[PDB]
Amino acid sequence: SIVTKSIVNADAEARYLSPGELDRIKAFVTGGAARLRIAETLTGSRETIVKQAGDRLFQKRPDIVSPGGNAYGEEMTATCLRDMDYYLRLVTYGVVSGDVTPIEEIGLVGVREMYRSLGTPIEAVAQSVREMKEVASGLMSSDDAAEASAYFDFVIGKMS
Amino acid sequence: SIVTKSIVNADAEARYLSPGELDRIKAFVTGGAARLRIAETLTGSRETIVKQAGDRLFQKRPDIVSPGGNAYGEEMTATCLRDMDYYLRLVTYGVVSGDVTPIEEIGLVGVREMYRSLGTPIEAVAQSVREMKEVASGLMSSDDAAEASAYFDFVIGKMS
Amino acid sequence: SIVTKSIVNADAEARYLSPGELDRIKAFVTGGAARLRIAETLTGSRETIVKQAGDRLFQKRPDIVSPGGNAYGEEMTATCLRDMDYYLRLVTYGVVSGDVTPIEEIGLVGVREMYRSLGTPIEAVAQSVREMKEVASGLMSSDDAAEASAYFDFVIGKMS
Amino acid sequence: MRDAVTTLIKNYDLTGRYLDRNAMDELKAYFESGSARIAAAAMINANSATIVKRAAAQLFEEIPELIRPSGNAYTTRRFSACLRDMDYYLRYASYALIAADNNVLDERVLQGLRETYNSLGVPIGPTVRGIQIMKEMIEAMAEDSSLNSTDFIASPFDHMTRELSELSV
Amino acid sequence: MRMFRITACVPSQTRIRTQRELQNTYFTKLVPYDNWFREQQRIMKMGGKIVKVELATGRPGTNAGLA
Amino acid sequence: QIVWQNEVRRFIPQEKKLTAGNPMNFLGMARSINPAANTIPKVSAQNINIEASVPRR
Amino acid sequence: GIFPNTLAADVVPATIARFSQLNAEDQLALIWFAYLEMGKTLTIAAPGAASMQLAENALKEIQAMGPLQQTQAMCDLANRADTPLCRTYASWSPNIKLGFWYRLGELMEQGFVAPIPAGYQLSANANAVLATIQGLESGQQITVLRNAVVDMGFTAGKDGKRIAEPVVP
Amino acid sequence: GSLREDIGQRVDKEVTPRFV
Amino acid sequence: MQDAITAVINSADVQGKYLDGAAMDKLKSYFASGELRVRAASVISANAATIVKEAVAKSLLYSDVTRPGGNMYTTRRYAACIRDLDYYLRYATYAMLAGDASILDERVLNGLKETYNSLGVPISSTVQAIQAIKEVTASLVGADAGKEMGVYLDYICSGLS
Amino acid sequence: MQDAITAVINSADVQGKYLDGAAMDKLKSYFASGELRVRAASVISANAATIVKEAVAKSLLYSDVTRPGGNMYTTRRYAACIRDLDYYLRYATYAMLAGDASILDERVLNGLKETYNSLGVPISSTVQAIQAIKEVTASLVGADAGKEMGVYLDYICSGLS
Amino acid sequence: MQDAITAVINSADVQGKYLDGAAMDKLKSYFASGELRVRAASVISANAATIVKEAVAKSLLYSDVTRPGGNMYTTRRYAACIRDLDYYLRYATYAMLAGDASILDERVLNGLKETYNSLGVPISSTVQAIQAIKEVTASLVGADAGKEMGVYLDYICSGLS
Amino acid sequence: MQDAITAVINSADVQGKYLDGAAMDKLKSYFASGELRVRAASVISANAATIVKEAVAKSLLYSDVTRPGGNMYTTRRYAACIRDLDYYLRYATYAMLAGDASILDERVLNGLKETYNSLGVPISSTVQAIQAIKEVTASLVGADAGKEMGVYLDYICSGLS
Ligand SMILES: *[C@@H](C)[C@H]1/C(=C/c2[nH]c(/C=C3N=C(/C=C4\NC(=O)C(CC)=C4C)C(C)=C\3CCC(=O)O)c(CCC(=O)O)c2C)NC(=O)[C@@H]1C
Ligand SMILES: *[C@H](C)[C@H]1/C(=C/c2[nH]c(/C=C3N=C(/C=C4\NC(=O)C(CC)=C4C)C(C)=C\3CCC(=O)O)c(CCC(=O)O)c2C)NC(=O)[C@@H]1C
Ligand SMILES: *[C@H](C)[C@H]1/C(=C/c2[nH]c(/C=C3N=C(/C=C4\NC(=O)C(CC)=C4C)C(C)=C\3CCC(=O)O)c(CCC(=O)O)c2C)NC(=O)[C@@H]1C
Ligand SMILES: *[C@H](C)[C@H]1/C(=C/c2[nH]c(/C=C3N=C(/C=C4\NC(=O)C(CC)=C4C)C(C)=C\3CCC(=O)O)c(CCC(=O)O)c2C)NC(=O)[C@@H]1C
Ligand SMILES: *[C@H](C)[C@H]1/C(=C/c2[nH]c(/C=C3N=C(/C=C4\NC(=O)C(CC)=C4C)C(C)=C\3CCC(=O)O)c(CCC(=O)O)c2C)NC(=O)[C@@H]1C
Ligand SMILES: *[C@H](C)[C@H]1/C(=C/c2[nH]c(/C=C3N=C(/C=C4\NC(=O)C(CC)=C4C)C(C)=C\3CCC(=O)O)c(CCC(=O)O)c2C)NC(=O)[C@@H]1C
Ligand SMILES: *[C@H](C)[C@H]1/C(=C/c2[nH]c(/C=C3N=C(/C=C4\NC(=O)C(CC)=C4C)C(C)=C\3CCC(=O)O)c(CCC(=O)O)c2C)NC(=O)[C@@H]1C
Ligand SMILES: *[C@H](C)[C@H]1/C(=C/c2[nH]c(/C=C3N=C(/C=C4\NC(=O)C(CC)=C4C)C(C)=C\3CCC(=O)O)c(CCC(=O)O)c2C)NC(=O)[C@@H]1C
Ligand SMILES: *[C@H](C)[C@H]1/C(=C/c2[nH]c(/C=C3N=C(/C=C4\NC(=O)C(CC)=C4C)C(C)=C\3CCC(=O)O)c(CCC(=O)O)c2C)NC(=O)[C@@H]1C
Ligand SMILES: CC1=C(/C=C/C(C)=C/C=C/C(C)=C/C=C/C=C(C)/C=C/C=C(C)/C=C/C2=C(C)C(=O)CCC2(C)C)C(C)(C)CCC1=O
Repeated sequence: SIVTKSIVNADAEARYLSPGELDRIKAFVTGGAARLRIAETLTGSRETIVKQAGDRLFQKRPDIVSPGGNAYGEEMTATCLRDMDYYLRLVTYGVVSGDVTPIEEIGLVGVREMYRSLGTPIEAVAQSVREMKEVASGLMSSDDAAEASAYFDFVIGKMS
Repeated sequence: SIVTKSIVNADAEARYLSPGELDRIKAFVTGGAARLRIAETLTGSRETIVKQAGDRLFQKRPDIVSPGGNAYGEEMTATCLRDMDYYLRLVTYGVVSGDVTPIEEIGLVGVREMYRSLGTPIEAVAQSVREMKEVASGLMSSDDAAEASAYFDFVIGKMS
Repeated sequence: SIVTKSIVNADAEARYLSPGELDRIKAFVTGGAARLRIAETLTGSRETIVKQAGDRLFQKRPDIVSPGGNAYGEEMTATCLRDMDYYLRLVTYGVVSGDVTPIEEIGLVGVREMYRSLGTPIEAVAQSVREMKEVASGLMSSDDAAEASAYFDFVIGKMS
Repeated sequence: MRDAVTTLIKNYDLTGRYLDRNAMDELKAYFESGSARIAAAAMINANSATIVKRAAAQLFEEIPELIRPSGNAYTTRRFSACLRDMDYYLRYASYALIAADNNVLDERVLQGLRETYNSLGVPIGPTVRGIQIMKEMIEAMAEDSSLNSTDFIASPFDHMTRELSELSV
Repeated sequence: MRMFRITACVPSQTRIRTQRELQNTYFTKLVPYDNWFREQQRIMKMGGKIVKVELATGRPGTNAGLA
Repeated sequence: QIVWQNEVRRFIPQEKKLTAGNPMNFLGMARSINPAANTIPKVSAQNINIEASVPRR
Repeated sequence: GIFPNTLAADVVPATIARFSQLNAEDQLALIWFAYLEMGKTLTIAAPGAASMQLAENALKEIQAMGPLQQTQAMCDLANRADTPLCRTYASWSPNIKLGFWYRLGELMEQGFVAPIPAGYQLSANANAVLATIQGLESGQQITVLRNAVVDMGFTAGKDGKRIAEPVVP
Repeated sequence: GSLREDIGQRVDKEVTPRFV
Repeated sequence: MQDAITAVINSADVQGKYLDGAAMDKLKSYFASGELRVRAASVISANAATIVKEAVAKSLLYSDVTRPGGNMYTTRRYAACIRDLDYYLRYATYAMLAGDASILDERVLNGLKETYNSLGVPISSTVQAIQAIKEVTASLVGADAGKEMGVYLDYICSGLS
Repeated sequence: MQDAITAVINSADVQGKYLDGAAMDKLKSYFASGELRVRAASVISANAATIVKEAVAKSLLYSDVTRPGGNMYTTRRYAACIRDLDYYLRYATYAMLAGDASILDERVLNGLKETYNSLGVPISSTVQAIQAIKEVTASLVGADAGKEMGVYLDYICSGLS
Repeated sequence: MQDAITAVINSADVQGKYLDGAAMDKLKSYFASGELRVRAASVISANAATIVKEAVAKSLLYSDVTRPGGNMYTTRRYAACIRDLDYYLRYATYAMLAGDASILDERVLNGLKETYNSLGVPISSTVQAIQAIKEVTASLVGADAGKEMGVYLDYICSGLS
Repeated sequence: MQDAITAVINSADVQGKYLDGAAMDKLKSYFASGELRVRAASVISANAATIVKEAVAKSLLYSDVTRPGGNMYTTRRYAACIRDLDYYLRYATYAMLAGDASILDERVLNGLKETYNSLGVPISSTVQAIQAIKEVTASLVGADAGKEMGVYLDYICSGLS
């Protein structure tokens, strides 16, 4: 989590954690109920979030669900929704941990390699994450929405 | 060209061009006329190559010319065919020079980056070049076809 | 500052900054009121802090004021109290920054060599900053005491 | 275990060589020293208990911390074990003296000795000092008695001292 | 970080190299401040001739805000 | 009431059960969305004038 | 290759199962008539979305053999028969197999491959299944066709069948 | 596949039999 | 590089004084701006690739610059140009989020104009594309945040110009 | 590494012999095969990404390997695995061009089994992926060059099991 | 390494599952104790040299270990032992903050036993030293933080033993 | 490494002892031998190349080792082998000067057997070559110095056993 990233930085310089790192960990710690509330809200409505996001995506990008598109066909669309589900779960992990390391190490490092091998248009993957972010933000309060949108934006940028 | 490539390969080991390199340059110079005509065959029928290949591609990849695709609309269809003509021009440069370098140094260094910024799928640009290769090969003799296919396939390989 | 180090760490990986870093920037900006409160309290009370710390240090380390000590006499006592004031300056500089970087750039990067070239026992200076800490930690509120204690303890650990 | 003759034979067999003049000279040197070596071993046999006791007493006088709390000779259990270890060293030193070769110490004393003492917390340095004390006592005893050759006596003890002690330089 | 822009000429003693070596001989390069003492020593003790040293990035008289 | 006959009749092999990550788990959702494929777009590269139609911004 | 939808009690699995019920003659004729129906009532092909180079050589061979051999090769593909081309076909991904059948149909329409027997008419069950497939959406249609042609060719382990469609002499 | 034939073994020179 | 906090710290330490009244005031002003600063930073980070993409589309593409002869011609020249714009956005966002431009000197403008003169990259088209970038950014965040971003991107442009 | 020519030369040199009729026959046979080897290698260089893609889709996708808990799960591990397949294909092509498997032992199979055992990489799945590469390459390049590529891919498989 | 949060996340990710209630309550437990860990870490960071000094002075000084013939004799070896103690204290604090001993198992213990048996460093004496560090730290950071730091120092000792 | 003087110093240091009569006696004995050791070292250094040449002619030349298939075949292997003989002679001279074999334990025999086995170097042949070096060196430096140098060369040989 944030503790691991700060620990790695402090150990890389053969030093104990600084006051700044300690206060950052402390803030992530005590203000940790909102993170779990956001994660619970995202996990509760994953079905609707992914379904609405997929509908929005296919409306914006019908080519991927048209002849010659990766998502063309029932099975291909099912796998696309599965990928979006993967990314929503990873976003929840990132929100909980106060860091983007778990998202990075589960679904971004070499993601371009994987999707180039699969033939999948990665920009449309970032767009599907955009739709998921929009739906989830609609499903939460303003501050929770901003906190989740930060990590959604991280994921979208890494595929844009 | 082959002479420039041989020069750099000789200077990499701090020596003179070996008799093998010099004899290969001799053969290239003497066979000059055959490629000086292969380039002319490609150049004179350029519009046929580009348009026939574009039709074959849009039959291969209907999604790109469909709404949401990268090339949908007459405007973007025309600019995609513009890219096809560009790459045919680079292939003619390649067959003339005897080397894949000017193709690489003009149209394949950072091509993925530029097309990422523009949104084009790259497998489809490779398909466009492959259709150009087939249409061009149909217009010429088998040996001439293979000689040009070397460079067409190089371009295909540097794209997908 | 915390902002500077966030920016340089981001630029190390060539990224726009991650959500936790911006969250900490927000938190530090909003807590600027309390941090400046602590800084003003230490600035206004600097002379008393230094005097009490020096008295309790000398009761703790009566050798440095004995003949042969680096701070022997009244002029050298004045220089040592001046160093205590300088590092109180650096504590107030650090607290308003949210990071330890100014303290290292001015006062800790090279302190060991400086005191050795002076003959000052740097562990006695650590003790002086300690006495400053346990004096200041009763002069302000309970949370403010700890918020300054972070920087006091960093200085002590970096002088140990 | 290898004695002086076995060591020489191993050296010559490694190269498939018959024993030459130098080999015969070395064997002659060992055989002529044999009587003195036997006498030294017999003298050690006649005084082994007192040698060990006096060496331990001198060591605990030189390093009194050993028999004080937290010392590794502290308590009768550890004291007896320490005297036992000194007895081991003297017996194997006598073996090495007879064999004119320290391989017996390598095989049956030193190999894994550092590991055992580290595991038990036995301090190596005082043990090496005790070995040296026993060596000096043996040398003085041999000088006092009617023994002609006494230069070989130091060889085993020094060997143990070099093999077990920490490297300082 | 402070960055110098050092120019140096490095001669070739003990060896007549036949490969291309001009790039190693007279070179201008950016050096982090922290490594410039060590690099100055290395270029000198190698036989180099440091023509020019400038403060390409950074300011003089800066007590804080150098990294 | 719990009836074991119903469960016996409803037996499914364990290896055939869907586990996490299987895209089959999104078959129902994919069917419900029923993505709309684009119409067959009529394009003729022959009738395009590249020079005129390409943007001249 | 891509995961196949085999038994789910829905229109796509139901139609796939029905296509699997049909005989080799019914199935092969059905895909020919579906090909004739592609672009108006069924979904078009998009061969650029398949690594069709893997089939290139195979297709060349079909375009070189004689008309009777061509028809026999297609019948072998539909009969689950063990031939080198059937194994080659089976080794491909579903998209490549379907694009391969598409190119076969294109060649037949162009005459380069042996056409259908003159005046051939689709049977009853095959026509009903084709009408069902025409009633489905484009995505459902592509899934149904993919699963229709995926099991053709030869794969070891599996076996069966008794009807066969040898030739039309 | 990488072990040379002369490494760690006796390499006998092969000569055609004298009766040939 | 220096932030406003480190800038006032540096001034006070150069003059060897505690945090004075004016120092407190300027720190307070930074603290009062450090909410729109972070909001603008987050918004810019969210959609930076699109910012540069739209700027290039509306300001550079389909003109002589991207045509044979222009300095963006070639798949390699185009890549170099787009990363240059992306770097400009990142470093301008850092500059905005810190209330200073010393980072622009120390990590962008370290000999950039001389490099472009040597390598022929135009010094006018770069400023035009940066105008487009700051326009899209300001339209994407707000008037005051956009004003800050435009100020710092113009600082970059002047360093180039 | 040794090619076929160098293998012949090494056997001769270890005998101290000039190249006799049989060695020249081996050299002639290799020269005869050279054109076929070069054609096949050009095809594989052309279609390497496709070969790997199709082999993975045939052997690994839509199985427990890619799902959570499998070794290919996560984009990082996916990328590492397809990278390894690219490595194996490239080295098999090298070996086919050389007509010698030695490069595989010196550069690929040395410590590879220990590597995969320390990493927990499943060996049978990797072997199946390599065999799928073999079948795809056979269908793409022919049945003779397909057979040679099969020899060297099976060599890689033999050193992994 | 993994901390408690990452332990929960990895346990959920290896199954492909979103976090359920039990995972949430484990994360709540970790957040509940995080303040304690930060304060204990701050105290230890301030006093690291002093804990090490007092633990050495209470366990190793004026013993056979420091006298001639002991493994702590000579200044190079003395400094080496103090250096190792600094590592042990610092990594115990790291693990304590993380809530997991994983960093110890990976940075400290994976090779250290072989290292110490190679160098001849006595493990009885160093275990005594780490235990003395345990009591000194327990005296400084209090009861709960003392026990928590205990856990990881005892972990280092058990890994050595 | 550790010579006679350094061995005495170590023995005294590990007991915290000043040098007593026996230690001074050992130092004086080494001093007495020093003249002979220096003379032998000078002569060997002047004649190392020819010592190696004669040893090679005695033990290695015109045998299967230098013929095709032998480990000294090819110029690179021959140069390596005479380089190894140079190593052994130089380090034996070092040990003779020091009057101690520890340098041989530290940087000659450590991992040497594994080195030669991995390279395929024949152990028996190199042992015979080192014996030849001992004989030639004895014939050059006289009986006594040959005895000492032979002690150290035989130490190397026993290491290879
Ligand atoms: C006090 C702690 C005890 C003691 C220690 C001691 N250690 C050494 C030497 C080394 N210790 C290490 C340790 C580590 N390697 C790693 O990677 C890690 C990080 C996780 C550690 C902790 C190493 C590498 C060395 C060898 C260094 C070298 O190359 O010289 C010594 C010196 C030993 C020597 O022979 O010089 C000592 C004294 N010794 C005691 O007696 C104390 C009980
Ligand atoms: C949906 C928005 C887009 C889309 C998706 C799509 N993906 C695949 C296939 C796969 N996707 C993955 C992805 C992941 N595996 C991981 O471990 C991670 C992180 C946890 C990710 C993101 C994988 C591995 C596959 C391979 C199949 C398998 O899971 O075994 C497909 C199918 C491709 C095919 O040809 O089968 C599709 C359709 N496609 C689009 O067009 C959308 C933009
Ligand atoms: C057609 C096969 C595919 C396709 C292409 C496509 N490209 C663009 C836009 C551009 N393409 C280039 C490429 C080059 N310019 C060069 O100088 C070189 C070297 C010869 C190359 C390769 C550039 C620079 C552009 C920008 C526009 C311009 O040329 O001025 C588009 C238009 C994108 C848009 O938003 O307008 C398209 C459609 N798209 C497909 O789907 C096909 C697979
Ligand atoms: C004699 C009238 C009194 C006396 C004196 C005495 N003791 C020693 C030596 C030793 N005493 C011990 C004692 C103990 N070992 C244990 O484990 C415990 C707890 C049960 C005890 C009390 C030991 C170990 C020694 C030997 C080591 C040493 O010198 O300390 C001496 C010296 C003997 C010598 O030969 O030099 C003397 C004079 N002890 C008594 O009990 C009497 C009251
Ligand atoms: C006396 C000078 C020092 C001393 C000794 C001491 N040793 C032990 C325990 C053991 N000693 C050995 C040693 C050997 N075993 C062998 O077989 C040989 C080779 C011939 C040797 C040298 C062993 C193995 C042990 C443990 C097993 C056993 O007891 O047989 C102790 C007891 C340790 C304890 O407390 O458990 C002691 C006290 N102590 C000193 O202070 C002197 C430096
Ligand atoms: C000979 C006609 C004259 C002459 C020569 C001379 N040269 C040097 C030193 C150098 N010369 C070069 C030049 C090159 N190196 C390259 O790699 C290339 C580009 C392919 C060139 C042209 C360089 C780089 C050096 C310095 C580095 C090096 O030599 O390796 C010397 C100086 C010798 C010295 O060590 O001072 C000399 C003498 N000098 C004359 O007087 C002739 C007229
Ligand atoms: C894009 C709007 C314009 C454009 C750009 C362009 N730039 C180059 C080459 C370089 N650009 C840089 C960039 C920087 N130097 C720095 O110190 C910083 C801070 C990180 C930056 C952003 C550099 C270093 C180079 C030279 C070396 C390199 O290749 O990177 C080119 C390449 C030109 C050529 O290849 O000849 C281009 C195309 N070109 C235009 O036409 C636009 C107006
Ligand atoms: C005297 C000039 C100064 C002084 C000395 C002092 N030293 C200690 C404690 C120790 N001294 C050493 C030193 C060494 N051990 C070695 O092995 C060697 C190398 C040969 C040296 C020089 C050690 C290790 C200690 C620790 C105790 C021990 O032996 O186990 C003290 C006591 C410190 C304490 O509080 O324990 C003192 C006073 N003090 C001065 O002020 C002088 C400048
Ligand atoms: C003839 C032109 C010159 C000449 C030759 C000469 N050589 C030797 C002895 C040896 N020559 C070799 C050389 C090689 N061995 C190899 O493996 C290779 C490549 C495969 C080479 C070139 C070797 C190893 C020897 C050592 C003897 C042995 O074969 O075991 C001699 C004999 C010298 C002596 O004193 O025995 C001679 C005469 N001598 C000249 O003067 C000519 C210029
Ligand atoms: C969109 C898209 C695509 C989809 C492409 C699609 C949908 C492709 C579908 C293509 C289809 C429907 C191909 C069918 C071809 C049938 C043939 C050649 C049968 C001929 C029968 C004969 C000769 C039988 C003769 C006969 C004989 C002799 C008898 O014995 C007696 C009678 C009988 C008639 C049986 C791709 C998959 C390419 C890529 C991905 C993607 O998105």
